[PDB]
Amino acid sequence: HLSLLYHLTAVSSPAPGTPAFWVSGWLGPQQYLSYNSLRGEAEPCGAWVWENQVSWYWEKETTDLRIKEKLFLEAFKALGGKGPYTLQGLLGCELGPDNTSVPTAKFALNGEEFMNFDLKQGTWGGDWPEALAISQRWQQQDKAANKELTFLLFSCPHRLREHLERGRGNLEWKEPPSMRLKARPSSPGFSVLTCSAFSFYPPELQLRFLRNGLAAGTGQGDFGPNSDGSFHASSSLTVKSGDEHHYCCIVQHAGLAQPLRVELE
Amino acid sequence: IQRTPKIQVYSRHPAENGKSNFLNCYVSGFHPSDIEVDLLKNGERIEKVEHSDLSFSKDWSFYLLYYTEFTPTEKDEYACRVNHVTLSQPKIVKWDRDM
Repeated sequence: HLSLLYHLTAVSSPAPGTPAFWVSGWLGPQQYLSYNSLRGEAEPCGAWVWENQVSWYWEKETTDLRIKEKLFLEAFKALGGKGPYTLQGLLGCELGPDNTSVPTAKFALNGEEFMNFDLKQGTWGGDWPEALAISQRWQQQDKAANKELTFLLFSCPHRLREHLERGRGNLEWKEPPSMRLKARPSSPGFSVLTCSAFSFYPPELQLRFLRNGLAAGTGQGDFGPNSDGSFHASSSLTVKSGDEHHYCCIVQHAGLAQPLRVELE
Repeated sequence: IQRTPKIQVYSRHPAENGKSNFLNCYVSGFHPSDIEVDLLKNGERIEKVEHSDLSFSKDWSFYLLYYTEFTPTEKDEYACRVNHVTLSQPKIVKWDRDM
């Protein structure tokens, strides 16, 4: 089922005008929350701006993230030295098959996973000396472990359930992709065929090529977001010059009732 | 650790000459998070460019979307220019309208 996940980052020497600490919050693949240490306020994103919330919703998100801001910045002092450092955290929860919450609490230092929070013991830990140093500093801070436990075991699933109830339609959004299949010349004797899927949601999507109705492979491709949180994808196949018209592309996506055949332009 | 950015350039909607649209430059998979991105129109830096929040994927690598409103034409060429510490010089990726 659907995850609520906070992506937290601190940097020890932010570029001027940029935040030392910022957070994005995600309900599955769409962002609902933004926070940075320069504004110091948690804010809704996209359609979640229009969500009907409890009267204290966003002030409590702000309260929690200001606390995590202080912790992340304390982590650099525990390491000492010139740095620079990047500290990231992935904190959140998802509801499990029997309608209970499953927590996530992992951290990375300079792009490398190095620490987690153990919810059974209420302690941060990891193998590297940087993990031991930061964990000890956090562990020695009054109520820090307690607030981390509450955040993951109570606040997160409560928020997730509230958004499932108040924003169900936002989460069930199904926008089918606009499809195009086009060929361009390549090296001598070859063309590149590209099947492209525009402005769709959710991100799960399959593109396949057929040659005279027979399976011709997935091709090679990529995918990415648009500014509104919908998505874009393409996949490309190298084919012999003059043979392009024998090919089509098939797309599977939840916004369509059936797989859709896309013919060359 | 350092990771070099992957760069993708595509429009929000299928490109149609004379129809308003958005051009995206999606930069992902990079570390550390400091990155510089410009959209270019026939080589000239575009002034009115917005960007999403710097976020990161399950493998901790960062990603970012830059976008600008534009109206494609037959002859105008667009590109994305990216600088990052992993790059010995700025990388320029041309917009392929098919992509």
